[PDB]
Amino acid sequence: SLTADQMVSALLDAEPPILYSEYDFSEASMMGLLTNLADRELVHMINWAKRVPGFVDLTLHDQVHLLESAWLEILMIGLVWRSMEHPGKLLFAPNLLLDRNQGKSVEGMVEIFDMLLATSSRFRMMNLQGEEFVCLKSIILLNSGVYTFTLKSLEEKDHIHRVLDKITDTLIHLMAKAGLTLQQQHQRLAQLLLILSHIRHMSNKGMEHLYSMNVVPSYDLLLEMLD
Amino acid sequence: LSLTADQMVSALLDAEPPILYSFSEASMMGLLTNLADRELVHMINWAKRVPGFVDLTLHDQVHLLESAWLEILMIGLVWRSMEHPGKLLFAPNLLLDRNQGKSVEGMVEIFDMLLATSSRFRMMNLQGEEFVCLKSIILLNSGEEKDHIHRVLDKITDTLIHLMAKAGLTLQQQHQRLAQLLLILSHIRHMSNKGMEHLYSVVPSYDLLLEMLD
Ligand SMILES: C[C@@H]1CCN(CCOc2ccc([C@@H]3c4ccc(O)cc4CC4(CC4)N3C(=O)c3ccccc3)cc2)C1
Ligand SMILES: C[C@@H]1CCN(CCOc2ccc([C@@H]3c4ccc(O)cc4CC4(CC4)N3C(=O)c3ccccc3)cc2)C1
Repeated sequence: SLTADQMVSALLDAEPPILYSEYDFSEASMMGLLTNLADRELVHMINWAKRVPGFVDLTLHDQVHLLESAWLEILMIGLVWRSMEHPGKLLFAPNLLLDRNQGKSVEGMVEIFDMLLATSSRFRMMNLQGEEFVCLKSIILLNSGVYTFTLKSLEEKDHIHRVLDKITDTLIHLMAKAGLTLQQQHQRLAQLLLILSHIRHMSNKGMEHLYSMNVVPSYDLLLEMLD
Repeated sequence: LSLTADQMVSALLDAEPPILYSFSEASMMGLLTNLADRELVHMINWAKRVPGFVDLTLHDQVHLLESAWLEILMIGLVWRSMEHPGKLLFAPNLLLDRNQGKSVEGMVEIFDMLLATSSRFRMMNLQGEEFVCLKSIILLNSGEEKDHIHRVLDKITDTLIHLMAKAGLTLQQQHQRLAQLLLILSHIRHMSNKGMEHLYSVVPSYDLLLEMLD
């Protein structure tokens, strides 16, 4: 029942803070820093999820399943957003800004590194606004695991698509409030959602890369933070 | 790119590839691998008729096909299997259900993902005009050159909106259904990645795709 501006305001206030890395740089300790960073970010990510409108209306089981499917996607689009204003670099933390040459120590790391840089350049070429970013991240949370889940499950898939419908209206309204014609509204909406296909592709490579090095957050852990 | 929305639909509808034709578990993957191998030629023939595709360089043409070939095979399978609930219609003489995929490690996980996609198509009542547009977007989005690809992608988006507006939908329903269609592409890319992993437990070579394009 939230208006478009009420949906934007709720998503902007639910935004998690930018976390930092340990202060006191070696390429040998890089992965320990990034693993520790992602671990701390996940706790704030679950707090943000529980404040995306309509997310806590679902059962905890489906809340867990949605985060199981989208947690790496959400970390990646967050990284890409933080790195948007720093070409050729990924801003994992304000005190942890890495270029492509430092991502060569691990085999297969640079392939995902270049993919993350390309998405960051894509966001840059579009002048993606923060209000559109929080909408795209909310879509990732609800859509990534809605096709891989009884009448209870049918009722909740219907609710997820209802919430996704409001986020779509919110994006359209944001593009209308900004002065875009109708053709530019539908075209930019399509442009944004098509990027989500590549973020999923990046997430699938990240998962594969992490398995070649306790990779996933467990069901009981995701449930413990959610509950 | 100068075509109208109605001319865009007609071009894609006539470019649709034909339905190819194809008992033990070991012979099952034999038939599936053989079927996909024969379908790739007709998929490339379909790609050449997607408006704006042949304006790309041959190098970029191949790269787009390398990137999208498994997604296009899957979304065409989901479209064929749409009115066969719980089953996957690989070929008219090759209709498989869930049980026939349990004998292979990691097959039922993907079989279920394809069936969930076909179930999503039924709930939305996807039309053939929308299907050929979703297939065209997969080809151009999966992989001067980037500017032209984005112009054709924006062209297919205009054609989709035109189809929904012609069907009497309000604008709210128009951009809602557009969003629902494009969010399925994320899951299709997911299935393609999971399918690639399962198949490697494959990829058409550059030279092979180039030969098929003349
Ligand atoms: C159960 C816990 C929860 C997951 N933990 C297990 C570790 O998973 C992780 C998850 C993420 C990252 C890291 C990281 C950190 C923060 C961020 O905002 C974003 C990212 C992004 C990224 C995946 C791309 N990453 C990379 O390093 C990396 C970048 C380029 C190419 C190769 C890799 C590290 C480890 C255990
Ligand atoms: C260069 C050549 C080009 C590809 N070749 C290498 C073989 O890759 C392939 C590609 C496709 C399939 C098959 C197939 C056939 C026709 C179709 O329309 C669709 C599909 C779909 C699919 C990938 C999902 N598949 C399945 O069986 C299968 C279904 C459920 C769960 C697990 C698997 C077989 C093998 C080499």
